[PDB]
Amino acid sequence: EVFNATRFASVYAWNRKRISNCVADYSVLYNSASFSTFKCYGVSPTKLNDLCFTNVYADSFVIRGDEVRQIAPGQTGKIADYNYKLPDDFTGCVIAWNSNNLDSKVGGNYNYLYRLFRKSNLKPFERDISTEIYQAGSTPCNGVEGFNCYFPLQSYGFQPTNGVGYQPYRVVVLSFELLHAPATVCGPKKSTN
Amino acid sequence: TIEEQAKTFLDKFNHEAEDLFYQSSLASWNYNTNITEENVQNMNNAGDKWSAFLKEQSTLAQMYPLQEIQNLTVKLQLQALQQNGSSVLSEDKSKRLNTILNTMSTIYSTGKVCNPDNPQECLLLEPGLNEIMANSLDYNERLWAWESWRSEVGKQLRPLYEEYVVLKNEMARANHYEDYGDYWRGDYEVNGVDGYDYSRGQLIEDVEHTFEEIKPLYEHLHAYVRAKLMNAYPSYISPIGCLPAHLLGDMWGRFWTNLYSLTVPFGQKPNIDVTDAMVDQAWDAQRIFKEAEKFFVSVGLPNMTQGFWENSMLTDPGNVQKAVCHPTAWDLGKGDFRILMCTKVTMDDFLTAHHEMGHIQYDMAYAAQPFLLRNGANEGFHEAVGEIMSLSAATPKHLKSIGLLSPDFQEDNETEINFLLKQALTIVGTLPFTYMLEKWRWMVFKGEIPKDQWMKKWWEMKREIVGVVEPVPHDETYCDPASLFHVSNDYSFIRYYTRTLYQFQFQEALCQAAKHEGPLHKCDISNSTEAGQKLFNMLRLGKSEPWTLALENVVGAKNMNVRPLLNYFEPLFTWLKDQNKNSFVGWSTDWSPYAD
Amino acid sequence: SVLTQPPSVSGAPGQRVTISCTGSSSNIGAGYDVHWYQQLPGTAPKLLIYGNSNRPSGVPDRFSGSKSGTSASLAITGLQAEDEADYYCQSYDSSLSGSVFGGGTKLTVLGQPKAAPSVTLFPPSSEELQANKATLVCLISDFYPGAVTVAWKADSSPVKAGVETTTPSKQSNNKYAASSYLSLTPEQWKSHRSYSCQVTHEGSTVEKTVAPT
Amino acid sequence: VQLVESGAEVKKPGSSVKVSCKASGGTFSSYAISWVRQAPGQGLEWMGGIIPILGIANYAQKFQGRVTITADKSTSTAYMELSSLRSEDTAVYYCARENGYSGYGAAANFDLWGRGTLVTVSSASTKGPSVFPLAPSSKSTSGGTAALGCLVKDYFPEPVTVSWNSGALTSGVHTFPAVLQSSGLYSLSSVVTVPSSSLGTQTYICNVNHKPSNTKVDKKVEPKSCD
Ligand SMILES: *[C@@H]1O[C@H](CO)[C@@H](O)[C@H](O)[C@H]1NC(C)=O
Ligand SMILES: *[C@@H]1O[C@H](CO)[C@@H](O)[C@H](O)[C@H]1NC(C)=O
Ligand SMILES: *[C@@H]1O[C@H](CO)[C@@H](O)[C@H](O)[C@H]1NC(C)=O
Ligand SMILES: *[C@@H]1O[C@H](CO)[C@@H](O)[C@H](O)[C@H]1NC(C)=O
Ligand SMILES: [Zn+2]
Repeated sequence: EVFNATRFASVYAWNRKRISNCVADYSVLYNSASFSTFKCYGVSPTKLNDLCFTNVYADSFVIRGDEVRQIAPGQTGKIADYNYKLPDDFTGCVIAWNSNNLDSKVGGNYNYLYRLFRKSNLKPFERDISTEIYQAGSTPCNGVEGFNCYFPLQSYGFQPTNGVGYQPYRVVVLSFELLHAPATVCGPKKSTN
Repeated sequence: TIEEQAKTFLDKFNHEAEDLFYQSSLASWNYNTNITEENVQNMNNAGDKWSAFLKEQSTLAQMYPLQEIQNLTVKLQLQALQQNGSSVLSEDKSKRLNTILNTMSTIYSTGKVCNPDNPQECLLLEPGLNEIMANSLDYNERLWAWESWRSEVGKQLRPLYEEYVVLKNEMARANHYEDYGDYWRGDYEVNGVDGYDYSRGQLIEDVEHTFEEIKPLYEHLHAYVRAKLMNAYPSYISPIGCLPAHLLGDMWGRFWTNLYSLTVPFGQKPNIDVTDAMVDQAWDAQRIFKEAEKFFVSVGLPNMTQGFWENSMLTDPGNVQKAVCHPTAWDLGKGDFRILMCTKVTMDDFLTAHHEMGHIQYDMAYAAQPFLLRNGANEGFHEAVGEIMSLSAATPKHLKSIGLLSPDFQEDNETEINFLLKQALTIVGTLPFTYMLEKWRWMVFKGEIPKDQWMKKWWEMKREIVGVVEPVPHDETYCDPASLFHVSNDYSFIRYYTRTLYQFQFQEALCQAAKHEGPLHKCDISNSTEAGQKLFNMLRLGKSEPWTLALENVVGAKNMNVRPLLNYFEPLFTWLKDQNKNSFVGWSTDWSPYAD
Repeated sequence: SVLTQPPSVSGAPGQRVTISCTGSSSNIGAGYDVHWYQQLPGTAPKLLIYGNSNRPSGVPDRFSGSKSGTSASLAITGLQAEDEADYYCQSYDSSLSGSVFGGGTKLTVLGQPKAAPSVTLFPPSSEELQANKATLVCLISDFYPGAVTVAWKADSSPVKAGVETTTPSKQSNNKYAASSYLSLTPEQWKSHRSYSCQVTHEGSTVEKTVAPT
Repeated sequence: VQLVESGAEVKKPGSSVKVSCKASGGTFSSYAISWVRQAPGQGLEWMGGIIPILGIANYAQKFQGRVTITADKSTSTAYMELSSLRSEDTAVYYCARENGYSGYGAAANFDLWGRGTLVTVSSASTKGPSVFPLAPSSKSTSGGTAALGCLVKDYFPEPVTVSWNSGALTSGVHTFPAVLQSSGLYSLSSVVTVPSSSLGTQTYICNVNHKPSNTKVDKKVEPKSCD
């Protein structure tokens, strides 16, 4: 239901899922032959099922086609520093694919939002839902669309008739946790013949 | 501070104009496809809201100062956003030029001049008057078609064109300029960089400097066609005066390719053609875009995205819906690129299939750039980089290696000169027309010539610059120069002199590193991946770098020169000097056919 | 739905009363903050504490909120005369794609003494009989508290049709009053001999009868 | 600031409801506005939240495409439209305000709420009410105090008030609430206590005011002669 649902969330308030008291198999997520890009840092993509971890943190949101290269540790920009920062010790595993026939429609689908302005930087793994008007000048505006005051939250431009580098890409990241706790969720031993 | 406050103001326009230009271009896409009564309401609603958003952001940007930021990428775009135009005047003068612009676009569209013998059988202008003037072999037919065309429409358009010049001079006077001619010269001006400044006093200096060497080439080909028109019309054309006004091929005298079939110097050798090779293959429009896409990837240019093949006009599905043909590009944004082509199995459709395709390749350069990094100070860069690949596809060497042209056709000393004179009717023939049309408008906007001397000064420069003669003298009540496509819709004309000098500087800079030390008319860019890297490096610049800094690393010159123009027609320059032994070169200003 | 709450909790006026909120590992245990609200029966709910770390303006400091892993807790000190409301859990759920509230707990011990009731039976008038209906009313007043079981009889069988009981409201002298209707028709109203409404209150059964003829 | 909403409103099972949300002052065109409902019997649900600046809708997956919420920037008001009503729509809606913040949680909180709109729907729609007088008998009065009043039947909708002598009687009045019926209707009562010496000199007249139906029935009360 995280992958296939009726609709998704935005980047300023994304879906947070915790996998506990479960068991899974990462072999069906590799032989799907339906994902566009697949990056998996910190661990090899084919030898992550044998090693066991404690918790799995999965976040799901939408992003454009030209910003899929920004989900990586060690760069600056507009989305990766104001919505979701990536730390240096990031052992996550990002999976992205194109589903332009469901999250977009004719006439202009503007249901998903994003944050453009921010006062300063933010700590990684932190959500920002502040809808306050970012003041640019030195005078207060008291919530008006006048001078030296602009709204940080802006709308998308998703259209299903676009090209390849600007389509709504369903991107998910699977991060692992390492603490003083036994193994909880982990791929077990494959049933051989 | 000012650095972080200006960043939030620029990107808000980058994320808002990308949606305003997307819906306005969407209203123009359905307007050209299925002509209804409701699609024109979407264009007027999105057209008025786009003009209202430009005049609202211009009044807000006037409060911000200018002389405190040292960055170059913000200063060049702040002058583009502070372009009020029609909003500098009051509410009475702002609507007055909108009505005369809609009146100018309606009368020039349905141009209907027809017979005095009967008021019923009448023909339209486009494509009505373009086909009869192209296929014509009589002298009395073209003389009547030129006199009647400026007979009925020349009376009504003059009192409206005399009013169109006062509103354009008053708009530039309130825009902190002298006249309307400085508004066109101010677009080519740069600011911020040192040692590469371009003022307006030097724009008239270099244009007059290059005209003193092209005119010797122009007066040599003017005597060549004068030596060819004497044998066809011995009682109408004399080799002493000038060429008539109705014998310029077309009506306006822009393209001189209509006289190519009647000025053949060697009729015993067959010319190259693609129509005879496309009937045995059933060459469709999908094969046109496929073989042209294979030519662009083999040189270093990237591919085209999948969004181009989804929404693109390929052919007209019968006669159920009406679709007008005009080749133009539409920058929708966010990786959306459309085209409008009504393909036919002809000879001229193959040249425009690769020309307009180069516009899309230039539109895909700034794909990762916002709305404020569009084309630079001149709009001639789109036509320059789009026609250099069409000339590389029209050579017999490219058609032979692709598997279409027959290898038995040799290149002797009789079929290679015909290819040089064919391209001179569209490129060299418009160079003297550009100096005459622009300098007449650059002096009428100031006001040193009265209203009773606009026509007399117009006919005086047409005998010394371009060298044409008139069969009937016209008084000041006629309006001749307001029948062009660019003057009727307030378009620019400096771009035509730049696209003619940049199309040959790019033809020599792409095969100079491809170990092609041969002639310039045999240059080709096939199988050269290193030449495509240095070319694509400056297509993604846009308005961040001036034009004088982009061509420094390409051709090695700060200003434009005609040295590639003098070297491309070097076999043509040796062919014009050995044939003119008995014909007089030049023209006379006191010659007239009505004085005999 | 995904958030459950106890139906009722007991406490004493002067000790510490704690409440517990349990959900899933995707709405409260994932990392989202919890918000507690107070639903007073008769006014709009307001904000009490957000994030379990800050204090809004206008709220006393006696409320304490904490998050112990996957469950949130609310602890109060001292029961005043305004805690007769309901406490809810609000937390952002990702499976529901929005905010979802909890069940709600009622905070009341016991405050209703007893008393002696007094009933009044009124037969329908003459103008009501031609309207093709019969409304047998049975008014009860001056009793405490407002928990009366109303039953009807016709001297031969109990009436289990058309019986209605209204909720009692507080009077001006700290008493309660209610009424019970019986929807009948005048065709059978004259055939039976008598009618009565029998009620009980802590065993006290008062019976009053009328006669149409 | 304060948010003021409309009062009680009733409709038909299958019609559309049109309520509003008014704002007193400012700080309405800068923060998100959501709608929180509450029904007696279950918990509190959340339909959706609307941003007034960009005009973007954000509903939940539990509610289908049957309710639309719009906003206005000229007068700073919000409207609610909901058609095809069902039998479980008898609840109250609230016009709430959201104030986001920063932190690891970052949950949507409701710091400012509205007044409330009681939107109930059922059968037995508005018709003409019928009031019946009530008179004491010789057996019902044993001392110097008699009980009498007026009974209101087949009235709709709420709220309906009952006045005694145009408000001239204050001591001894008691207004009984309504009750749901099997047909979806209500019934109330109003009795007074007067001494027996004033039954033959001063009269008691009940006046019912039903402002949604605009019916004012003025009936006479007389003691019975047979008992
Ligand atoms: C164009 O408009 C006409 C108007 O009747 C309509 O019938 C037709 O379907 C439209 N075509 C497209 C492709 O929308
Ligand atoms: C001015 O700022 C822009 C963007 O902030 C930057 O690209 C440019 O290099 C700056 N100018 C100078 C001279 O550093
Ligand atoms: C575009 O060209 C590149 C390079 O040859 C190739 O890898 C890619 O598959 C092509 N794409 C399409 C849609 O033809
Ligand atoms: C490049 O050379 C190869 C081999 O001769 C040829 O097949 C191909 O057509 C050439 N490319 C172009 C664009 O002509
Ligand atoms: Zn073009």
